Amino acid sequence: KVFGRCELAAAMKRHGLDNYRGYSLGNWVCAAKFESNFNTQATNRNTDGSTDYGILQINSRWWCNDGRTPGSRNLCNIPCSALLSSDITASVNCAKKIVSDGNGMNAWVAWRNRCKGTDVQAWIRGCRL
Ligand SMILES: [Cl-]
Ligand SMILES: [Cl-]
Ligand SMILES: [Cl-]
Ligand SMILES: [Cl-]
Ligand SMILES: [Cl-]
Ligand SMILES: [Cl-]
Ligand SMILES: [Cl-]
Ligand SMILES: [Cl-]
Ligand code: NA
Repeated sequence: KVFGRCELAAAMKRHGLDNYRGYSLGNWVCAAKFESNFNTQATNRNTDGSTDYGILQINSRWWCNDGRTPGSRNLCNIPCSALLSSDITASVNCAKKIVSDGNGMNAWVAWRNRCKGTDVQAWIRGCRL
């Protein structure tokens, strides 16, 4: 599923991501925009052979099991395929664990390079929330 901007803002908020670990809703929408372009089915291979899955491009190196990432963990206790669902529950639950791991949203390199410090509220501008 390819979410609209406000549609995703609403789903993230409904699933309790808004201000989770002190990160306003705009941060999470901005991250999803640059990680996946709001596409739940997005997958991208890393140079190290791990893969990033879903709206927030959760990495198989630590967080989910895809069966082809030697040496990795599955700290979210899910198949990476669960992270591609039209329903964002698995992605949100797993993102809450990631953002709690110590480095906040810096875990998402695209968030650090493209969202951090910017006017992230623009991402939820005009949304009925
Ligand atoms: Cl957009
Ligand atoms: Cl915001
Ligand atoms: Cl694996
Ligand atoms: Cl393969
Ligand atoms: Cl594990
Ligand atoms: Cl699995
Ligand atoms: Cl959803
Ligand atoms: Cl933080
Ligand atoms: Na893994």
